[PDB]
Amino acid sequence: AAPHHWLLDKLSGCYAPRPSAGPHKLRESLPLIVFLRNRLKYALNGREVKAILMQRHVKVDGKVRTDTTYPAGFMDVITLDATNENFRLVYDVKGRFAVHRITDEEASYKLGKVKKVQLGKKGVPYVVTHDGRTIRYPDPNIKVNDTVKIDLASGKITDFIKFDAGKLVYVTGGRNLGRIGTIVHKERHDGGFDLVHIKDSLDNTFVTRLNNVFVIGEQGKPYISLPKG
Amino acid sequence: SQSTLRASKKRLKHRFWTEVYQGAKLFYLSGVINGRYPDREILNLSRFISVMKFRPLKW
Amino acid sequence: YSTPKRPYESSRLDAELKLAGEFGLKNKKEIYRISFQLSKIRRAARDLLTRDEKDPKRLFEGNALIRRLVRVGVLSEDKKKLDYVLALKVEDFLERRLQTQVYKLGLAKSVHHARVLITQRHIAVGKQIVNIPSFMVRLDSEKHIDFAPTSPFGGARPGRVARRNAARKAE
Amino acid sequence: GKRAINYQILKNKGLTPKRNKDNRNSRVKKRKKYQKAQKKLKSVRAVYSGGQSGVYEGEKTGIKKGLTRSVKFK
Amino acid sequence: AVTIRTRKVISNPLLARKQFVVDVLHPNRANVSKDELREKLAEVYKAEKDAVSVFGFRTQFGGGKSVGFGLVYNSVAEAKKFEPTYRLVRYGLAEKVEKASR
Amino acid sequence: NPADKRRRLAKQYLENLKSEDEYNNFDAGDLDKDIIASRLKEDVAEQQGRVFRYFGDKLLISEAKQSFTRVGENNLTCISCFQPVRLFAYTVSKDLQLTKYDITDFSKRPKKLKYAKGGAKYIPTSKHEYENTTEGHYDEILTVAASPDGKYVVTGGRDRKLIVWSTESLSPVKVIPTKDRRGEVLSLAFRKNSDQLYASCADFKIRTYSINQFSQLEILYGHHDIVEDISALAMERCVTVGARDRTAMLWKIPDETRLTFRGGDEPQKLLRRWMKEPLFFCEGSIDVVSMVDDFHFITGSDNGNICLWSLAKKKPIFTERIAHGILPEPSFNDISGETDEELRKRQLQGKKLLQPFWITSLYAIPYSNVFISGSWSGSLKVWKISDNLRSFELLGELSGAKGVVTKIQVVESGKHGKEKFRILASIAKEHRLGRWIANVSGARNGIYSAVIDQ
RNA sequence: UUGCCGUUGCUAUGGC
RNA sequence: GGCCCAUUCGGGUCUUGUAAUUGGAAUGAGUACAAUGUAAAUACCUUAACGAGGAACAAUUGGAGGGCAAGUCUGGUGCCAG
Repeated sequence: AAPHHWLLDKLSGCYAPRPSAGPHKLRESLPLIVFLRNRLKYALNGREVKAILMQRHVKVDGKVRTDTTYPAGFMDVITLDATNENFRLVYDVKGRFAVHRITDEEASYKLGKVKKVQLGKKGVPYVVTHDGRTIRYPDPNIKVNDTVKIDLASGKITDFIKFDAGKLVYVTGGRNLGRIGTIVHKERHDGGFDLVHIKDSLDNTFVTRLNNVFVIGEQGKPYISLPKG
Repeated sequence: SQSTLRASKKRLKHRFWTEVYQGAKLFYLSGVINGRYPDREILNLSRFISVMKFRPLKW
Repeated sequence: YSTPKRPYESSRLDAELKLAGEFGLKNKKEIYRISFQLSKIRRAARDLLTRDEKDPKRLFEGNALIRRLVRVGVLSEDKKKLDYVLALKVEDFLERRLQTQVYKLGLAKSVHHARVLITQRHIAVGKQIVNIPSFMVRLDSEKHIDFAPTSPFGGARPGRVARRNAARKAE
Repeated sequence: GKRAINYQILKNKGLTPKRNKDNRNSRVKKRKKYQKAQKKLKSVRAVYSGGQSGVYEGEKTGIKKGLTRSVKFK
Repeated sequence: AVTIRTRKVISNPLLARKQFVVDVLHPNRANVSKDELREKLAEVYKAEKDAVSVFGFRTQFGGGKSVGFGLVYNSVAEAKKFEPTYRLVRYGLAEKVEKASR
Repeated sequence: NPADKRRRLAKQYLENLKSEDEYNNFDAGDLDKDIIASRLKEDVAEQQGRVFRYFGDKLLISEAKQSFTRVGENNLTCISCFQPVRLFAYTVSKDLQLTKYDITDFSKRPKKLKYAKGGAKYIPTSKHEYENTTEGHYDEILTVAASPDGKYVVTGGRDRKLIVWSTESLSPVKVIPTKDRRGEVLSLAFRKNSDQLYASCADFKIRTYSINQFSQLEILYGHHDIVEDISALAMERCVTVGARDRTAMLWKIPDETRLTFRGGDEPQKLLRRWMKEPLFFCEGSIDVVSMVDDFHFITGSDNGNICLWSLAKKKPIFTERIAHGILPEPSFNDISGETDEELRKRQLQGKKLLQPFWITSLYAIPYSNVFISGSWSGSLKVWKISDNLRSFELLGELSGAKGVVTKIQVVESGKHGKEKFRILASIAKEHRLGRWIANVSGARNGIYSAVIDQ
């Protein structure tokens, strides 16, 4: 009854935890019970993960948010107070949620793909992201599928990454879900299979969608740290 | 010993089945509680008495 | 298991008489069980012979079959050919059981003394006390069949008959 | 005052023939019909008992000079 | 004489706890004798005898070894907070009965 | 070609199993287990320690100060030593005596301190295998082992007992019998920096104990002849060798599992390998071990082989065929009984009955680059293992030890770059298990100490 | 420097 | 004296029998201390104490053949046949 992304062992139970509503969707997130209890194993059961949630160790996106099924989606920096645990969780190359450990100056921010820019009411420019941070007043040159950098103390955009040909992009969606390498090709079609294409070890080619891909930095310099093997 | 409860249960059922037809009803009553038997057991005992389908004798 | 084709011919009756008497068996079901699975084994090895050399099935399943037959211990280390699996037979299989092996190693005086030692738990291969007589010891567990350390024929405290006789003679 | 039942009403082994202690165990019966069989085998064949035990005392049972117990061909 | 072996000792700061697997060794004894095992565990680790706990005991065939799950706390009060109520009924001090109706 | 088809089909099989280096190469389960690895405790006992003391060619060899302190005990059998983090040593003999030495006076011969001699007084009054709880040895003490902390020495032999003596007084604190009739102990080894003893008993059994709790941990089974030698390091692994089954096993003792390593040298293929252009042959019995580090060990055989084995290869990595020579052939005045030298020479059959010396002692200094081999060739040999860990090589010899070497081990001194060691070797005129040894060529029952430097 | 015994050194060896 | 073959006469073979006495060992079903397990309890696992001579702590089912009475019945060319 589980998805593939959670890295959930089959010998666990019968009812799978539906995440509650929140920032991200159901299909692109993992809740805190499947995060803490059975992935990096700070708990043994739902009772004691509710106990540490009542103790309020979790500090995801700089706020506490004491809830069992809180849908932590892409790169919400899970922060735990004891042993200064800073966790940025991204996608691995085979579809799961690889939770990388980072440090404090990297967990002081996150980034987010812009979805739409609106002239909503009363002359106010407007920007949303995958956690829905409706932050005030970016520059006019925010296209769709660019990348804002959230402040995580206040909410303001601090840095901006422009989407164009020659940018380091992350793909979350479809049969390319979780690949990095961002350059063999660029092809913007007019309604589907439109993208920037991603290399491999032998620099192979790949096809995805615009909304299923979003930028993380430059060719060699992302200010996100990434795990390795 | 619920083990010996089950063992003597089966042995009484088989010895009763050699004296009555093979497939008569042996009923099991538990301990007496407040002067008389448990009313669940007496309820389905009366359920067994209520369907018995008597056959006519000769004398 | 399964019953044989003609189960009551006189050769079969004298066969089962010799087998049960020479190996201390209780009934026909021991012979019939071990012969049923031996029938499966060499009915498979017959097909492995009816296919040809350099067949993948023959190469891999043949050396797999003779190596796990050698490790059960019914086949010696040097005959690593597949026709010896056809030459294999039923008392080669029930010489490997623990009752036969306890008697042959000499912890018992007969196969019946071996059967009652095993069922009275004085015999342990390796770490665990084995207590059923038809156990099919392997070529590595062949040399650790010894008396259990929980038993008076090992080194343990003597049983109830010996200690009650000692107490009554102390009275 | 408890008129307990007894063994013949309890086990109900009504009117059986006299049976065998060796039949009460399936293993001991085949132990003792194999000992009987391999005592009969000494009658039909001549069984190799294990060779010369001590000093060769003699044939201990007789030598027949007329009997030849050998299989002639065709 | 019982014998004790801790293995795979990790620390849980979120639950203020230190947990491990417990190979308990009793040649020619019956089994683990869990209160005596909590005594032996509380003296091989530091004092906290009402904050050390074991729950998952499986003895292998033929006796001798048994694998259990050991978790030891500092601060007996937060051990009472974090442990479940049935294990507190089993070992420590808590006793609240359920209302018997229907 | 059938083996070629087997190799080819196995290669295709493994390729198909793979079917069912990029810039991003991170795996979620591996990094999660590495987070648990960062969370855990006890990076102390379980170091998979490699060879960190590379000093084989460094120290001197040829001018050791060799003192052969002869002692009056028939057939010394074992040697146990001790260093804290004054040093004591222990010897034991076939005359049922344990003897404590001080050894810390490094530039001179060791000093006797205390006897502890069992005898016929300690035979039990029962002949019953579980009331073997006497306080002394009545038969043939074979092995001593000092504690890594030094509270106790623990010894045992053919009287199927483990007597644990205190250090400061040589008194029997506790007796633990091995509870069966053939339970003679043959080798003892503490795991390093601990209180856990691994005894190897001739029931094809390995017993383990905690000495300061007077308890037995685990009995572990699985050799096929008598477990003639044992060896351990700081890890809870152990390495035993049974004699004639020609296999050496190593035991994950908590898991109670093992890795077996058989021998497998054949004079047919070996003489063909020489025939491509010679007195070397097959194997009798693997006899002695010492675990050099937590990935390699070395075995001493019965045909004079010394072999070097890894943790990742069944067959051995390196051999050294003749390690102490071949024995002097029996004389023509002691073979035949004819009159003429021609027939008494014909009764030698040429070279067919020359038998090699068998290595009866082997000691690898733990995690170091150098080990020491000993037999009754009169000369101990010192070998260093090459830094790529796929070979060893004879450095030098220590030729002041006339007799069988029933035990070798070393005693350390000096700091990280300047070091000096005294190699103790128990010397007898008779093998430590049975007699079997003729042509006692100037042997004496002593302690061969050598002081090696630099 | 030892179970005796010999050379001993004023310490090393060799016969049981 | 037992056993085996054979239509017959007979032949072949060999330590074989006996409600004969007797001896100390073994333990398992059962009875049961517990502890473990588990929300709790059952069960599995581990386990001290007792537990065999008709070891009566009393397994069956089916087959082949006799032999006996101051006995009974039938036939008929005594004493027989059935």
